[PDB]
Amino acid sequence: LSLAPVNIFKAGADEERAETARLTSFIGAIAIGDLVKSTLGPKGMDKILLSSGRDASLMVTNDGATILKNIGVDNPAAKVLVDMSRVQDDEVGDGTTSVTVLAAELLREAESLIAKKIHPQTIIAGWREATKAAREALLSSAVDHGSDEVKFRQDLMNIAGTTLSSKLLTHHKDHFTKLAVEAVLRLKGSGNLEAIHIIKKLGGSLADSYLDEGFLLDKKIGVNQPKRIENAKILIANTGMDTDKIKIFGSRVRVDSTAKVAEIEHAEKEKMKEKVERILKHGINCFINRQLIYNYPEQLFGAAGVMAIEHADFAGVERLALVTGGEIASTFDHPELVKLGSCKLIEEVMIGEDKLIHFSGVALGEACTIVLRGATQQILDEAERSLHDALCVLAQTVKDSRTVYGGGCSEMLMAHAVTQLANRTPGKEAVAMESYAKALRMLPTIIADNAGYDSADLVAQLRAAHSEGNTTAGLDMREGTIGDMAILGITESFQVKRQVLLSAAEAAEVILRVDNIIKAAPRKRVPD
Amino acid sequence: GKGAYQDRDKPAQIRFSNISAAKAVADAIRTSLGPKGMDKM
Ligand SMILES: Nc1ncnc2c1ncn2[C@@H]1O[C@H](COP(=O)(O)OP(=O)(O)O)[C@@H](O)[C@H]1O
Ligand SMILES: Nc1ncnc2c1ncn2[C@@H]1O[C@H](COP(=O)(O)OP(=O)(O)O)[C@@H](O)[C@H]1O
Ligand SMILES: [Mg+2]
Repeated sequence: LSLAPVNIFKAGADEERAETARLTSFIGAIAIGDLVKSTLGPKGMDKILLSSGRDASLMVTNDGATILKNIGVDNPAAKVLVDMSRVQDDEVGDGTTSVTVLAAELLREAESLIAKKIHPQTIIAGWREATKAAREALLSSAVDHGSDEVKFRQDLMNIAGTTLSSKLLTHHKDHFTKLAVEAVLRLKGSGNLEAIHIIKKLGGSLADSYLDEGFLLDKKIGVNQPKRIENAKILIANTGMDTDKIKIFGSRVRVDSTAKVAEIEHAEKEKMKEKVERILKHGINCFINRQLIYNYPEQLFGAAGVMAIEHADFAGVERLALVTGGEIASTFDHPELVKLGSCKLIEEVMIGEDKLIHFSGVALGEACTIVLRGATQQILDEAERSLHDALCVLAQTVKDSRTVYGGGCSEMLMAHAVTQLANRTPGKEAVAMESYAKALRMLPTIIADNAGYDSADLVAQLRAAHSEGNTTAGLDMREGTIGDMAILGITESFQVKRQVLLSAAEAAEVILRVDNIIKAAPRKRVPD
Repeated sequence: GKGAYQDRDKPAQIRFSNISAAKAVADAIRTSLGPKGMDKM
C-alpha cells in the first residue's frame, strides 16, 4: 500500500515519481516568472527587499537579476532559473527579466501538451527545429552599421535611451543618455569597463549628476604641502616607504655598546634620504604612491615643494596611469627609461561636505569618474545599478556593431518564422512548434498589459502586419497605438536578443527532461 | 468601453500601506516645529 514494503532510503530522504515531479518542477518555475513579470517594459513597477537576518538591509531594485539572487528559494527546479539569470547579467548585463519570463512561458505551454498524451521527447525534438528557424530569421533582419560616424553615434544614442526606460532614470532620460554615451567613447575601443569609477554621495537632486572632464580622487595630501600646482609632472610609483625597506633576510644587530646602536639608527635615516633624492632626479612635483608614507619622507617632499598622495589602492593607480599617461615606477635607478604623466591644474574641490583632488586638463583621459547625487540612499544605489546596465550594453555594440529593431518588433518577427514552419512539418511536432510561437508573442503582451492597454487587440494588429510585409512594425508606448520602429527610434543590441533565445531554450530543455526528483537528508543546523 | 479589468489587489493594498506609514511619521514630529515647539527626550 505504501511506497514498496521494504525500506531503501534513510530517514528524512524523499523521492518523487513521474506524475508528481512534473507537478513540482512546473509550479516552481511559473512562480519565479510571475513575481518578475511586473517589472517588464517601459511602465514596469518596482519592488522592496528586506533582509531578516542581515541587520535589516533595505534595498530597492528593479532588475530581474538582483531580485532572484536575494530571494531564498528551496525549490529544486526554481534554482535553475536563478542560476541562468546570473549568467545573463555576467555576460551582457541586460535582458535578465526577459530571459526568465520567456523560459517560464515555455514551461507553462508544455504542461498542457503533456495532458494531451504527448511524449516529452516529442516536444523537445519539435522545439529544436523551432529555435533554429527563429535564429535564422533574426540574423537576416539585423542592420550592420559603423562605416559612418554620424550614423554610428545616432545608433548608440537610441540604444542608451531604450535601456534606461524601465529604470528610475527614465525621468531624466535626456540628461543621462549623454553621460552614458560619452563615457563609453572615452575608452577608445578598450572593453575595460572598470576604468569608469562611479562615485556616489548623498545630497542634491538626481539632476545634479555630471561627468567630470578630468579625474577625481578621494584621498588627502600631506601636511603643509602645496594645495595647487599648475602644469604638474606626475610620477606614479609603487614602492615601500613604510618605516624603511626591511631588506628581507634573517639579519640582526649584535653590537656591544649603546653608541654603536645610535650609529646604526642614523644609518637608516640616511638610507631614506638617498631614496628620496633619487626620486627628485626625475624633475617632478607630484609624487603618487600606493602605500603609506611616514612622517620622515613626508617632510622631505614638503621642503622641496612636492605633492605626495599616500594610500591609493590598485583601483586608483591603474586608473591614473590611463588618464595622465605615466607609468607605475619602482627601483628608481634610470630616470631616462621612465615616462612621466602630465596635467594642467590640480586643485581641491568641495562636493557636499568632502574634499577631493581634482585633475583639470589631461593628456589622454582614457578613464573618468561620474558623480551621482540623490535624495535617499536607495536612489543612489539604484542609479548606480541602472547606469551599469547602460555601460555594459554599449561596450558590446562597439565590438559587434549590428542592431535589431526592438519594442516588440523582434519578438513578432521570429514568431512568424516558426508559424510558417509549423504549417509544413507533418506529425505531432506541428503542435509542439505552435507552442514555441505562442510563447514568443506573450512578451509584447506583458508590455502592453502593464500600461493598461487593450493587449488582445494590439497583438492581433501586430501579427496581421508582420505576415503581409511590414517588418518594422512595433508597439508605440507613448500613445498606445501601433507605430514604426525605424522612425521613433526603438533599437536594441543583436547580441542581447540572441542570448535570450539560446538561454531560454536550454533551461526549458533541461527542466523538461526531468522525471524523478531525489532528495537527500538535509544537513541539520545546531540550535545550541 | 469597459475593458482593462484589474484582477490583482496586492498593488492597491501596498500603495495604501505606504501612505499610512509615512503619514504617521509626519504626525509624530508635528509638535516640535516653530518657535513654540516643545522637545522630545
Ligand atoms: N521606449 C520603449 N518602447 C517600447 N518598448 C520598449 C521601450 N524601452 C524598452 N522596451 C522594451 O522593454 C523590454 C524589456 O526591457 P527592460 O525591462 O528595460 O530590461 P530587460 O530587457 O532586462 O527586461 C525590451 O525587450 C524592450 O524591447
Ligand atoms: N520668531 C518666529 N516667528 C515665526 N515663525 C518662525 C520664527 N522663527 C522661525 N520661524 C519659522 O518656523 C519654521 C520651522 O522652524 P523650526 O521648526 O524651528 O526648524 P526647522 O526649520 O528645522 O523645521 C521656519 O520655516 C521659520 O520660518
Ligand atoms: Mg533591460
